[PDB]
Amino acid sequence: GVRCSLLRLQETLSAADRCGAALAGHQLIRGLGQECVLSSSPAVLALQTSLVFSRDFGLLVFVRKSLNSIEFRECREEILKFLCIFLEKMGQKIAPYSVEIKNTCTSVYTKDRAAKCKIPALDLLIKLLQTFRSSRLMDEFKIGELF
Amino acid sequence: IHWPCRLTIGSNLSIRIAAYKSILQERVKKTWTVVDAKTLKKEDIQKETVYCLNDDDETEVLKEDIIQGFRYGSDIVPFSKVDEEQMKYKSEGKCFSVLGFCKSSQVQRRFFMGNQVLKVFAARDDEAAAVALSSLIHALDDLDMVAIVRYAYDKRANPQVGVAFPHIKHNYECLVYVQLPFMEDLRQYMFSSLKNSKKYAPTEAQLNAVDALIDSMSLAKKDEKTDTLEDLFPTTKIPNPRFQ
Amino acid sequence: KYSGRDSLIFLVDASKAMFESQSEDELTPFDMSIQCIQSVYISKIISSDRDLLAVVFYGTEKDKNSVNFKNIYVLQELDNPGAKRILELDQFKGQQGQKRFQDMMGHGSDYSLSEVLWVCANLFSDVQFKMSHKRIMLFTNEDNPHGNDSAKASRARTKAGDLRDTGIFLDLMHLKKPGGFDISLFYRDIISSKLEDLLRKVRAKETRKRALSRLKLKLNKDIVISVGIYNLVQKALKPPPIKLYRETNEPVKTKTRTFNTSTGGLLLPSDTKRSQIYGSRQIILEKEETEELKRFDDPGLMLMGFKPLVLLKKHHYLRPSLFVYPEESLVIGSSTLFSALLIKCLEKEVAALCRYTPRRNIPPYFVALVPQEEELDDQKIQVTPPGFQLVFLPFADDKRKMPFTEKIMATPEQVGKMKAIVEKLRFTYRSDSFENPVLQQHFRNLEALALDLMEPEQAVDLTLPKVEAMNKRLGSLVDEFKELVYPPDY
DNA sequence: GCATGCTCTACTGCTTCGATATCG
DNA sequence: AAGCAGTAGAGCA
DNA sequence: TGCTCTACTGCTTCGATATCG
DNA sequence: AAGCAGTAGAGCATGC
Repeated sequence: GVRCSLLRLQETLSAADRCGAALAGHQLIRGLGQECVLSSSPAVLALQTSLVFSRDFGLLVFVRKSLNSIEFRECREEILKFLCIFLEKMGQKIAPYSVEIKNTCTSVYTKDRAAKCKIPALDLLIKLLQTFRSSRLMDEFKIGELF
Repeated sequence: IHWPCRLTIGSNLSIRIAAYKSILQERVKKTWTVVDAKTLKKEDIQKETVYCLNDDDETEVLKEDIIQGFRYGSDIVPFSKVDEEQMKYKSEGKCFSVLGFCKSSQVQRRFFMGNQVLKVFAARDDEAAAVALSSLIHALDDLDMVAIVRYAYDKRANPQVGVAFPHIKHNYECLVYVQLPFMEDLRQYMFSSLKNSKKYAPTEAQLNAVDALIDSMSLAKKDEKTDTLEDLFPTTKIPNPRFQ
Repeated sequence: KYSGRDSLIFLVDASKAMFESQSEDELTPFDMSIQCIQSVYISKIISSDRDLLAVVFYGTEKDKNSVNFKNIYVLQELDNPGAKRILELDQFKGQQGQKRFQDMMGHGSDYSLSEVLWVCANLFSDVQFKMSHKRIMLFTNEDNPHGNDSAKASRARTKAGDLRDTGIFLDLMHLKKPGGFDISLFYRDIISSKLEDLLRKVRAKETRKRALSRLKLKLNKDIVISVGIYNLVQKALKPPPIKLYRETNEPVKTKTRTFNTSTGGLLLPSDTKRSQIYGSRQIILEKEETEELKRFDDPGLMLMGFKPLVLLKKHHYLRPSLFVYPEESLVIGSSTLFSALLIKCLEKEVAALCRYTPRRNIPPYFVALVPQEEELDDQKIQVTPPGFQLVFLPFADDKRKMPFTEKIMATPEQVGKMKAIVEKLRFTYRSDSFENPVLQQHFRNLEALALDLMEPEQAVDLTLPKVEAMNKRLGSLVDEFKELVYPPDY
């Protein structure tokens, strides 16, 4: 039933009235958090993690877009503290979608101002690097620049 | 340090006047110097600022991109530097004019607002000008008539109006100048008074208790049958503990 | 409420007659109303720039709102004052502005009723902040909009009763159709002319009420009284100079560091100490020791006995005097003792002496606490606060000394002539009104680039005296007042 | 008698604005 | 970072 | 030889900088 | 200083 609210959230933001987009985004992200964790059939869980992860549309590009604002704080905060329950509904099968989340959280930290949302970016990075241990999967992340 | 100027009343009452400074909030004259660990030195430390446009992923800029923008309501406007160098404000050099005088003693005790107080005193070199000011103040001293002087120091300085109190004493005859507020520095708001109270009335035994308090906690004493006041504890000669 | 705000709906009449020139050739009341609106926004853009404003025209042909009723059209939503909103409101002047209003809406219809009060109420019923004042300044002329049917007037006064149920206060600005009090019609069971004040007495001010400190005073060691220490001569100046990136109209938000021990790298603030240098010997400290040596007492006020009001001369001051007052927030029932001590201080003229440490870590300063009592009459003339005032005293190196070796006499003839001069130049001092030259020319200079009218309006100086108006007030006694007893003659 | 389902209000912490010491 | 008047070293003499 | 400039100079003013309640 | 929210040590009802 999803991707309706995804494209609704994607398209409702471009115009004015930047409190209406906030309340609609709160309602629809609550809808996604209700209607994606409830499902349990594993191929359909793969369908959901292939539905919310697209290179053109989705949550990563939607949180990439409206960061040059101040009104999209509650929805972005709900997204960034929802992804640390989505990294624990699933596991190391997300590993070919990892470096984009790392760059997302890194720019969201070094770009924003308020620590109502700056800390959960470090929460996602401190969950992710705790998970994906010292292996081949530590050579993508340039630790020599992160340090 | 000696300060010379020329006082004017009206069109041409230009009297050359000397002046000195008085009570001022004294400050220290030594700078704390930054020293890194392991070196016990300073010159091997570069402390600097970097001009870094963040807004985004950072693009580090130089100093010649800077418009000194100001706030206006819900936007930010230019006119950085040379525009305000054009339309700045001037007041044509030093000035010690008199606006007028006031016989009312309605300049109260609580509007003085000054970081320094001045003594306009005299002049030097065959001081007929200063005996003219002595005549001026020996006229002004009899009644509650004060002067409202407009003072500035140079063209860099700002203009300020203020009170010129008389001061007739034994050896010196002074006029003492203090600043004054503009009607942008006042603020006045409503308070709940306490005289007409329904809960906060104190009773008479408590009134006599605080009367005994203010009796038995005093510091001034009168004697020697002339009733000039003897008071100890002069908080004008006691040194300040900080620099000590 | 402290961070609470006040709204303002400006309701403008345009049905038939206010657009008329009153068969005159001076000015129309419509453009007079637009003069008043643009002046109150050009005042509150810098005076009180967080109030909530709105402007609504009623009676016209079109209608755009959120409820879709006839003859009601708004242009602004309840918001902060926006310079773009006043750069679109300034175009409605002159004949071409009247033409612009006429070709974007026109005017004239069977105009509104109770429903414009309804759209005011639903304009108020939507904004989620805190409200303290809610006033409607209506701009209309006529005194019977119910000139044909009584049900209109009955439902209008019932709707005004329901708006005064929640208490929304409306008080119009009546235009000058007779120039005053002649048309005293039945517009009186709704509400509970003067416009030059709104035109120019609001130039540049600020409004705030905080507390600045909430300390305690100790008499012996065990008499604790909770006081608040307000400031009443704020010593204001200009808003801060923001830095701006050149082309894309953005801030910079610069950084800073310290490094370079001739090796390069980066050094943290943990390895940093402070020092002082005399010639060769340098005394080294840590920053904890540097901030430690300015520690002498706790935060508070300390009683040190009493004094009579005769020795503390008004020659002595070093600080803008503050004001102190008791509050029943920390210690319960201390205003009772404060009211008793106030009564006996005003009955026995005595004033206290104290030692002051305002913040949590500061060297002390000796203060003196002086009593003060209110003044009042029937017009709620509250002009003086009931409480205590704090005069600040110098200690040791402030009172310097002059060379002291000058004393000459004078002769009593000039006292009466100087009395004549001071009585020529006599005036009661003030009650207000000595506004700031630099700040006034600065805010008008900012206004000139804000609204781009033509140019900097030359803000008139007021600190200068009127030299001709004291020349002719004086007369031709200047030369005799020079050389009556002291001729220079080179 | 030990490990969970379920409320709970005091504590602390960040933001907003305003005020004061500081090197130059 | 900016100015204003005092106060010992050159230049024409 | 005294006056007249002349680079310095103590000392002051806001001004941007930093701290805190 | 005002104020604004949200965590969280601290208890009650319940299962194996």
